[PDB]
Amino acid sequence: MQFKLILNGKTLKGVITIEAVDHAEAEKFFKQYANDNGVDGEWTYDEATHTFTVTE
Ligand code: NA
Ligand SMILES: [Zn+2]
Repeated sequence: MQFKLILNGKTLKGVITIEAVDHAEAEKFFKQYANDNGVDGEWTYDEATHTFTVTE
């Protein structure tokens, strides 16, 4: 399945899309991406479009 993260950072904007075998793995990956990049924001998830957003 495809999933998307929209990053609405203070000085970094982004869109990333992944291929993930299940919903848990996509969640886990975007968790780890958050820890790895020091992302501190408010999160949403839209199941209809498989879209996470994070807004710093
Ligand atoms: Na930023
Ligand atoms: Zn789904």
